[PDB]
Amino acid sequence: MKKTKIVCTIGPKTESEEMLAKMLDAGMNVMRLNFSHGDYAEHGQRIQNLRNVMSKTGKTAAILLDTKGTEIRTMKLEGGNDVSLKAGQTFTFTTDKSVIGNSEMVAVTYEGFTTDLSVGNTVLVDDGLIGMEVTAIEGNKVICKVLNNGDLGENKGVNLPGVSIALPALAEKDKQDLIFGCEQGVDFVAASFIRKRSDVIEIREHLKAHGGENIHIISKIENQEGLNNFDEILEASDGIMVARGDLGVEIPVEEVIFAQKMMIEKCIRARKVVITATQMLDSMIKNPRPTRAEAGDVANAILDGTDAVMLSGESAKGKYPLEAVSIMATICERTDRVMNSRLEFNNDNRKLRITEAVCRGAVETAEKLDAPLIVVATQGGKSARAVRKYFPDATILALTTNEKTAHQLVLSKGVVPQLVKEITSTDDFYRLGKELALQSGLAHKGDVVVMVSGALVPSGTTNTASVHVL
Amino acid sequence: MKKTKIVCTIGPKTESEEMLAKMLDAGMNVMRLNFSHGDYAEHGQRIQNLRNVMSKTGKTAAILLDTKGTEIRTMKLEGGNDVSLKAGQTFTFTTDKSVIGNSEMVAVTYEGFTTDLSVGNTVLVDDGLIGMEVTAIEGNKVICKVLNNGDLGENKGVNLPGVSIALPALAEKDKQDLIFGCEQGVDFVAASFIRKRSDVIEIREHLKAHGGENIHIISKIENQEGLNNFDEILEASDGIMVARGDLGVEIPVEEVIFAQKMMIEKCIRARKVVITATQMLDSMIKNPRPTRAEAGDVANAILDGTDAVMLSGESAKGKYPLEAVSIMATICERTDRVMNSRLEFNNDNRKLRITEAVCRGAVETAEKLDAPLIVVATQGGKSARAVRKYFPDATILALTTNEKTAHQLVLSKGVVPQLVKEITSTDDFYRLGKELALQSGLAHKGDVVVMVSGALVPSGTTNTASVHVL
Amino acid sequence: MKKTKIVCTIGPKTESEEMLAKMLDAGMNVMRLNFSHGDYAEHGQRIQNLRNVMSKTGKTAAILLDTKGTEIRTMKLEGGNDVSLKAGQTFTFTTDKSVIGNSEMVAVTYEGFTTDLSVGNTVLVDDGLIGMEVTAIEGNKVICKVLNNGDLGENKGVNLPGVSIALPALAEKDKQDLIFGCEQGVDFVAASFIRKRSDVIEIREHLKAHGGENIHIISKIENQEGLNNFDEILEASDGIMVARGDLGVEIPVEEVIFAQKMMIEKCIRARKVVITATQMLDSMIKNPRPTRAEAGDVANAILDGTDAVMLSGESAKGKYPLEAVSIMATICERTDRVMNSRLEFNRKLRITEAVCRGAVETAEKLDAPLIVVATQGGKSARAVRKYFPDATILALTTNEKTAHQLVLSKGVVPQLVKEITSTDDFYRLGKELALQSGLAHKGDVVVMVSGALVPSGTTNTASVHVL
Amino acid sequence: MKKTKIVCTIGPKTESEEMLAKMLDAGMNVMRLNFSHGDYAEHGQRIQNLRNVMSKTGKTAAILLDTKGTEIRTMKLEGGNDVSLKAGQTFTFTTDKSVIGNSEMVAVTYEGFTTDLSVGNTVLVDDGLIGMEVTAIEGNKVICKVLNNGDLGENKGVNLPGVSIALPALAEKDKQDLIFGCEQGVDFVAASFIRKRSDVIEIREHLKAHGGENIHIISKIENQEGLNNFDEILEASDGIMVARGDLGVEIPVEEVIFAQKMMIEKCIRARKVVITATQMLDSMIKNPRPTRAEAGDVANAILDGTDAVMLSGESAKGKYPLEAVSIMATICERTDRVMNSRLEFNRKLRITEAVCRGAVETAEKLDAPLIVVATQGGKSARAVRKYFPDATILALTTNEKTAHQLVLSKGVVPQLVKEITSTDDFYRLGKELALQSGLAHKGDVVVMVSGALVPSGTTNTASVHVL
Repeated sequence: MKKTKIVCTIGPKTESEEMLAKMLDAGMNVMRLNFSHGDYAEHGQRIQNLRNVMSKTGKTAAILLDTKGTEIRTMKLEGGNDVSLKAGQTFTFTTDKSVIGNSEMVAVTYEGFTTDLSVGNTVLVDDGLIGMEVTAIEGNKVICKVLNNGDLGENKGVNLPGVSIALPALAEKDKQDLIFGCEQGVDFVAASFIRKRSDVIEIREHLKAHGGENIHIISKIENQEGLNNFDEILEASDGIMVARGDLGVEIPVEEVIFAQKMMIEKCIRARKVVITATQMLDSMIKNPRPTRAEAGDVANAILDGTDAVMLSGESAKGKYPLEAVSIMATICERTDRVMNSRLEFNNDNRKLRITEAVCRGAVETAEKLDAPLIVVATQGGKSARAVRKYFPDATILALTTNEKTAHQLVLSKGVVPQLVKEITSTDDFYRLGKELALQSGLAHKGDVVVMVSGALVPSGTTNTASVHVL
Repeated sequence: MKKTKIVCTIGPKTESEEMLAKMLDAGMNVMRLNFSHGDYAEHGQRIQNLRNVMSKTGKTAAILLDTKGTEIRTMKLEGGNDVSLKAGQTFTFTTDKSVIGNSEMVAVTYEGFTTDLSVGNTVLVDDGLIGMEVTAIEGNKVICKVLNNGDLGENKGVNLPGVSIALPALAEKDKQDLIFGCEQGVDFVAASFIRKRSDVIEIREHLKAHGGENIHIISKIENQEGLNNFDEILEASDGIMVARGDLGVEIPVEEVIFAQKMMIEKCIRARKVVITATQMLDSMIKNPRPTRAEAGDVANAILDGTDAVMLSGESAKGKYPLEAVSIMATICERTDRVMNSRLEFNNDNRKLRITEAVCRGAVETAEKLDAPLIVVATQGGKSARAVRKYFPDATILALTTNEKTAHQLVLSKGVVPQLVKEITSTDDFYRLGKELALQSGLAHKGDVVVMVSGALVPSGTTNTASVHVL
Repeated sequence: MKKTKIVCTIGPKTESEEMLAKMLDAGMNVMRLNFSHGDYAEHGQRIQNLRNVMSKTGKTAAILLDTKGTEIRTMKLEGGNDVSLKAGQTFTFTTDKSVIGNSEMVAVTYEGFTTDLSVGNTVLVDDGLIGMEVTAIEGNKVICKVLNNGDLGENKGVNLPGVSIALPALAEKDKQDLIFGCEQGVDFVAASFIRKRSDVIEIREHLKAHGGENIHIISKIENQEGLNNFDEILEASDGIMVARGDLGVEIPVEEVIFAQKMMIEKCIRARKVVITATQMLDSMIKNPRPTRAEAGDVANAILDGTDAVMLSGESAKGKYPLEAVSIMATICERTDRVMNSRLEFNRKLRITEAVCRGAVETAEKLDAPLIVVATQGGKSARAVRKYFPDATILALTTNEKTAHQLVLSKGVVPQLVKEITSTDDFYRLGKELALQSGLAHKGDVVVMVSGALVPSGTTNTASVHVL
Repeated sequence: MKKTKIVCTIGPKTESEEMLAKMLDAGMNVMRLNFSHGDYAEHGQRIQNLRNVMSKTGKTAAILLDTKGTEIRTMKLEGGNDVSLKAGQTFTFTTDKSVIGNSEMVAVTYEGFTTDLSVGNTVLVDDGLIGMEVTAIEGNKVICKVLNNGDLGENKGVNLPGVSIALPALAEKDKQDLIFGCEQGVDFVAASFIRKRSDVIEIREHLKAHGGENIHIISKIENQEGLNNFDEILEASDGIMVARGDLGVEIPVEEVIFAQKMMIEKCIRARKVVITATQMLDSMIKNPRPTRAEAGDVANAILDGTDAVMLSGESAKGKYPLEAVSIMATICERTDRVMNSRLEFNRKLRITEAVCRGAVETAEKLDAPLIVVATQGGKSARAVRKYFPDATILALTTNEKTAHQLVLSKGVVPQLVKEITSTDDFYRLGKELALQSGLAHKGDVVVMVSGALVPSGTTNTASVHVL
């Protein structure tokens, strides 16, 4: 079976209980709700449909709420008509949202546009189709010189590479959506356009105010500012979503693949989930099979070491959602099959030298004894994520009494969570883990299993490794 | 400077001496002539233009002739009009080339169509857009059942995965083109649609009949048959071109990226050049910059270990040839920069244990002494290709008296060839190599260089490694 | 503190309770009783004296009974006088024990002498001083030609290298001595002149028949036959004593140091205790300090990897017994100090080796001063010791015999405990006793090794705790 | 064939040409002349006899001159009679060489005795048999308290461990003996009782002043002061002789074996020859075979990595000189056989070490029986030997002094050649001589190491050839 996990964005074609059951059969592990669209009734109904399928089938899945976030965009044009911009011309942006634009000027949604920019900065419009350079800033207007020919339409994205943008983390709509997430008991929140660590902290404080302290925050890295502040963002987050397509608008095109590899590697070292997203199998919105290029790009993200890959439009609004999940699962299985363990220590936190020494040792022992299974006891999921860091060949069966942890571990590479009533002692954990190893069908009589847990320590440390024959 | 080499297909927009000089400045190393188009006068003029630029500037480059090759294609339709094929319908192919097709039947160019196929085989038309299954074969007709809906146009490619096709290696036009290559003294021949080792042997015998015995044959792997026979094809060839897009028509889409990685790895182990080709920066035929996906795919082929990457339409007929070469060179430099040496022995030929032990040792010694340069003496190029196998950080300065070898080494990763008058002894090689190391500007006073050669042995063995301070 | 263990042969000068207490303070770990001499009353009194000291002081030690065994020796000469043998002369051995010898003939103690020998075999007399070659065998006489000049005295050792000797494993005296060992509850039996596997099995069956099935057998390798059959002897034994001096009589002198190194390495690999013995500090029988050569020889046996070193006459009858133990302990501590772990890796014991090797590797990566093992039969403690950990091994057991036997294993500190009811209870108790032992302090890492939900004989669990 | 080299001290029983030829056949590589005894006529005749044998047979050997050096000794007693010293008594040393000693006072040979000592220092007499402590120093007398009982005889060694002795490096006799060494063109000088770096420099300057600048200096480490200054002594020397017996008198006995191991390892790392000496096979002065202990001690010094082992009285005056060399060669061959290469890696010599280490690694990956080196001063041959190659080193040189000196280096077979005009000529000639040597045959791989377009002192080229 595959180890890499699949996040599927759910929309009208895939929201039914029948479709969700088939999505899970095809390899879906996590349902993404994109709050860029839909009202609370639709999203609530999607949550309920998945939970009904989970209850009926006994399958497990996680729910991830994805925030709309905040960006800069152009606004309206005369008669809604495109205007042709000529390289070398003057063109002006204004913060006055009432102004209707034309070939000479257009309004933007961000009032700080004049504050954050400076003469000489470069302004990008419509996913970097049109580049301009600021030549003057006066009152509510940013005067620019156009660099390349291009056609301007309405409501196009604006990108400011090399500039810090003082946009708040959460709009009012994002705050209400987060409260909805806490009321619904979602497992993850993915935050769009995370630019700096204070953005993550301000989401964390909102969730803690509404009973979501146990919800994991996945920061979406989508622009140059987020990439520059990656290390502080990761430290403050529970995980990362690499949004390759958005990032490629703002950084040099030859850097994008190295930004992805660097972010994935740091997430693995931090024992924090990483999702690779955007431009995965987009061609399958319209086509029943993907391109060679798409399949290769996905497989290379898996070889980079991603925990999970994500479908967006392919599953939300596309014509071939089940085909997209099936082929994605096929790529996952084909690629996972040829990956090896990474038994280097990679330990940077002295406070976790014990956990890392024991978990690394447990994977090395599993591999030398051909153990098909590592059984972990976990309360918060740390021990399972600490084992996964070394990319074991063995499947990780994670036993927990914490329902939230069981759901969240669905996103971690090669982890099979199992909710259990209780574990009263180390010896009881061995007894139960051997029974459930056999019941899971992931191991059989005579197989070696390695069992990992914390003994006479509180949650957050793993200090014990034990080898059993089933 | 980059190490990965760039093959550029030259066409009307890039054939002038002025353009060729700018192509070389931008990072072009090898000129590809695609004999699918153009007459002998055009190709002869392109060869002469490059050689004039080489003589005037003293820059070096190689010339690669790419054969049209042999394939199966459909033919004409009624009124030249597309017909819509419906899944589950009957559809017939005929070998009678005079028949004009319609929604029920079409002719194919291959007379062996009825011989090589069998009931139950799958037939693919137009880069696998329409799939069919053979239901009967009678006389000159292959009767099929259509599997998916699709529109059929005229002159579309036919693919027969899981079938061996008895097509000759060379058409009559290919034979004349090869003779032209020998008369022009081209450095490489790239052979399209190589299916088995006998195809390579039959090209080798044609070249040896026209004074082209020293021309290197690059086999193009473009279909399932060539991939299945890869090992025998490589053994008979001097190098490989991985044509990813063509291969993806016939094998499962999740296998393509592993076919590429496997072929590249085997070429490296065999000390034979490998080119990664097709679907590289195709978007730049129309756009002045490539996509994130394209840049990532190219970089991953370099991290796989390709000697060279190839531009096709981007340089031959596209609107932004110099932009395409520039960004390709930028991706090469960015990616080469972070690759490490591969100091594993990987020696499978007992007849070359000495060459591999000395060359591997020389790279290890270069890396431990921070030598920026490995100077190799070579007659046929083997010693330079044997050093390159270990991906040295150092540049390889390859000294030779053989003009053909000097040109061919332009395609090998990280090799800078230099034609010299003579080398009369090992000590004379050290004297000259130190002078030329300094003259090349690749090393300076006080730098360590490692110098590799064959002493008291004939061509084809490398047995000596020597460490000098400039 | 040293890790290598010291075996001391106890005799008249070292048998008092006062002396035994000082021997233990000086570094004695195991008492050897040499049953070549002394009666049951003397040996019983030495056992009683040591157990009194152990009870009074709470110090621990092991008791090893060393059998006399059987050998071939010449017998009496006319008027007790030496005779000079001339190279090239005829000389005859007879099995008739009544014959009084002379320059032409002497009797031997072994009746099978005529049976086991053949024309052309080599006979060695008096630690190989006189060599001869068999030229004929007739009735009860082995007729020989003398090879080198020498003087023959009375009661000299006879060696037949390259010949198998059909001497029983145990003489009747050895059988009675082993029964005494069982009566006394000794921890080890060292069997002299082990020649082959059947010898070990005969001892194992004899001990089992007299309630000594838990007594460990240390096979003494002293001759060429024992060395040739080493692999099967080790497999049947619980440990080995390398008797270098005796072995040097029968094999080429340049081979002796490699026989020692080979036997030690194989004992380590088998997780079986090995003692290096004979010619250790012999000069200290008469001198208050040893020679340079003796100190180097002892240190090299430790660097070879021996669990223990052994004093013979130096401690049993010598004039400087306490000095000999003190300098031996000093050599042990100086040499143990600079030795490193050996972390290189029976399909039946792949689990035990994987866990114990991993435990030592983890201990060293975390600078753990202590590995705490739970053990019933001592296997788990011996499995950890195989990798020469820097850390001390605190071995917790409820088995009194095991606690004593682990005294001989390198770097092992045994501690008898009332019980261990669960894996978590083992961690609780092991951390308490780690602190109580003074071998580790608050904040130190300890690695704790045990068998969970498996019977004795397998070690499957490793756990890391901060004290 | 063995790789470890054998130094033999030549005396009356081994000085004849007939004996020397048999010594070389038995495995002697280097002749030691001990200038503690004998006059220039005797030593000159031994040199002449060896060079005659070398000329007649074509065998090669090196000549090492060993200086007497300077030490402190007691002097005469009244009537030549021993006196018994009682622990706790007063006992006085005087620098007045005319005083005849008794149970209360004795003279010493060293006039600086009162200068170098201080109240509280320790004085050792007769190989440390009698210890004393300085209680006062007045004029020409050092007043002491005796620590242990002992009998004092005449002319006994005095040791002052933990004190620096201001004895000159060379006595006047040593200076004349070194001039003799220069006259005779000896290959090595071994300097007794080297205490510090200035001693080595004084010898180096003395040899340079008498045409001996090409003579290699082997510093003898025999006491505590020399051992403390070892690093600077090695740096100034061409090699080291580890005199274990003498060193055992002044440092704690458990340290001697580690001083040996440390000095050998540092000599290897410095690419400088090391000799292990004293207490090697001493029992063979009287016996036709050595002891188990002696054989093991010699083998462990070889496993430590010594270039050479040395016979003293065993070859100079003993009753079994040929037997001693034969068994020593047997130990060498048996021990060298099982040793492995050490392929682990001065910024000025990074190139030489990278090429020579690589050459040994390549030789072993291709099963090359032979590494052929071109050398002027011997550095390149010694640089390859540092990695303990399995292959024999055939060292081609035009320097006669170098050819002789390489006889002392482990596993090196030197061969004098007329000339080497180029790198390609070196390969041509080396392949011919590889075949002629009988050390390699048609189809064998050889690795050939040399300096190309660099002066002496750097090795930069490695080349692989099939014979």
